[PDB]
Amino acid sequence: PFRDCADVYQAGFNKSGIYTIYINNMPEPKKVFCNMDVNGGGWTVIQHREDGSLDFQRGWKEYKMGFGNPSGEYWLGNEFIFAITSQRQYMLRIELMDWEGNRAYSQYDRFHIGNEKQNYRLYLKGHTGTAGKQSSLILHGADFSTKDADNDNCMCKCALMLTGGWWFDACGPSNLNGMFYTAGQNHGKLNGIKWHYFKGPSYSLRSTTMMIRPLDF
Amino acid sequence: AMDLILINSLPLVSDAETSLTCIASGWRPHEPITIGRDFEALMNQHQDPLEVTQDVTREWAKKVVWKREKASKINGAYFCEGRVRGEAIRIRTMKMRQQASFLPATLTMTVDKGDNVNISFKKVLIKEEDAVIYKNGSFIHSVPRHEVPDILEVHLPHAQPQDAGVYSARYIGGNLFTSAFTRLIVRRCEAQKWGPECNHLCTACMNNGVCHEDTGECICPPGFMGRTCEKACELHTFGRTCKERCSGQEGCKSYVFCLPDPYGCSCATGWKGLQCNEACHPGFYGPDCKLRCSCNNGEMCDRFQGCLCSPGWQGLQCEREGIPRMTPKIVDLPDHIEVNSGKFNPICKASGWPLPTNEEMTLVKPDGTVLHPKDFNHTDHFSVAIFTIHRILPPDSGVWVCSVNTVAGMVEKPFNISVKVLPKPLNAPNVIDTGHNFAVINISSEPYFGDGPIKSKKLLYKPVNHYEAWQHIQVTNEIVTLNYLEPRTEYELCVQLVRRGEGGEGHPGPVRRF
Repeated sequence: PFRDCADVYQAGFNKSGIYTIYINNMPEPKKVFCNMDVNGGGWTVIQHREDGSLDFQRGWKEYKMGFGNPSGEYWLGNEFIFAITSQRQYMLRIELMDWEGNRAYSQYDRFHIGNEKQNYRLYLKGHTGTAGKQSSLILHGADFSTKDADNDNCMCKCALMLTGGWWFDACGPSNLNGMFYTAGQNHGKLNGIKWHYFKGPSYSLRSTTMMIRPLDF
Repeated sequence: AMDLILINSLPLVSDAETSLTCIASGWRPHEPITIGRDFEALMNQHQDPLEVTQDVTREWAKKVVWKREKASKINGAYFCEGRVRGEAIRIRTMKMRQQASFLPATLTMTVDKGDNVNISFKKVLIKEEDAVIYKNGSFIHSVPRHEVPDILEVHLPHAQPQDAGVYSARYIGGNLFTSAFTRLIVRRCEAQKWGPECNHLCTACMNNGVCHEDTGECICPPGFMGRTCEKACELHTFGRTCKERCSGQEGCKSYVFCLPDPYGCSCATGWKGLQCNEACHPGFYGPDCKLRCSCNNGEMCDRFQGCLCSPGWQGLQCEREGIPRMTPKIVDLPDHIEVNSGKFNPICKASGWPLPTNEEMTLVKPDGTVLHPKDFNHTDHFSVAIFTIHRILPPDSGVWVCSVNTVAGMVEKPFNISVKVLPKPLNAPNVIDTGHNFAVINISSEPYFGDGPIKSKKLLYKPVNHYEAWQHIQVTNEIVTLNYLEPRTEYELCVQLVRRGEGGEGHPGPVRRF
């Protein structure tokens, strides 16, 4: 009765596609997207952006359970991403691309997030990867914010400034859940889909994809 | 054609008052001075009908005083228009919380297409949010909370001309008004290049002058003039031709000046700082004190003017001997004019040792067009310039001015021109007596179609075949004997004015035979 994409790859499936993962003390599964090529495969995708079909400007309840389709653009859900990183200890990679056709990735050794009474608080560690020297996500953490949750360590309202939902410090150096900007607008836009230490604050990237698999692989 | 100065009585608002005075050097009448908020260069300003009162320390100026404490919704950018003949002109400044969170370290920058520029702000009121950078009130980028530098920089290399305007800087969770403002001016062409394509060169303007990219002439810093801005204008004087006075007993230690767009804004020459409050460190002299004294043989340095050459030496750095160059003066111009309506050849005469060349001499139609010399006489002293108008009519009745602008100064002098219309009589002449060999006639011409004083009356006559006429007339009713026998004759009345165009058509006319 398997619970992520790393298990799907253990069980001999070496292809990327839609699969269905069931979660511990979660009655009732979730279709997800498993990436089996990168590095060594066994990756479990928590969000995919590539075109802007999907609207990321949503509320808690919506960001809690996740939305979009595992096929195209999506978000897994926090009470899922939480329910998945309490089972063990997970690593995190993040797959970027700008409009000039340029991959990049940040990658983190430890990754875990607390619960709903803990505001899905961010706990990362060990930032490696080509997306800048420094971490464009804040590692020590502050709480998760959406349009109806001023949880940021900021005094303003960082949801309703950068659009959607993310880990907002005093508005951190990243927002992969922001505003999708098409080719050409993608220069000098602020509430965009951004990552500071890679392409610059005023960029809106092209194709983000955040993913996890456990350490032990 | 227009001398428009924007005075900012300190662009940093505290609890006290600040004031914007827009001064025009013009005369008869006074083209309506606009002063409004500058909604384009910094969008999302809050709209407020600002009161433009009139200023009375000067000839013509309108001023906007917000009173102490009511300095509320004054954050933003501002402007004043002055205009000319279909042509506009506007000067742009800013006003901001003295507090705020930052300090632009300069209100305007004058930089040339393709220069590396470092648009800065000093960090003042440190808070635990991020820093942010806003041009045209459109977003750019920012600075994460913990790595907030001490001098918030913005680097723009090879700046393009569509890449300028007003820049902001605030602590993210804030007003589009708690910000701090700096203006960036990029001209079409590189320094010392001007023209409609960048294929000409500027009058090289010393003393920090700025070379207009449309005219190749220089917009000079306040207290300097010439075409090359080299002229040591008098103490506590400013403008195009330095006829204006700083009010304040210590001169201009708090007047932030602002100039036609290709320049930007700056202190009076003698004052360092954001508020011009700061005296200039010795050996420096220009506007903002941005000019360093390279006096060759060690002549004193003046925070206001520059090098104070020993008698018999003149020059930027006392680097030249020669006769002490004298600034031009417009000579043998009278106060009043009155010319009659037609072709017209007006004549400017100007003394001075830089001894004008027709490049440097112009005339200004009351509407405000520049007329250039169609020819040039000269002499030993006084260059002499002559101009031409097609037909001058009575609507050009007003003030015109001689503009002389040499390298060691600019002068202007005016003259009220009252164009008068030609006579032409109203009625026909009426015939008194006929006969075999003569006729007698009432010259009409007391009802006359124009104006003026009538100085000669000439009698016109013909048969039906050719033309002739004449007889300069000395009594209203007239007797032409020595006539044929039976011809048809045609008689016309023709009046005359004061010199030049004084002929002026006839119409009238009857006919007879014997």
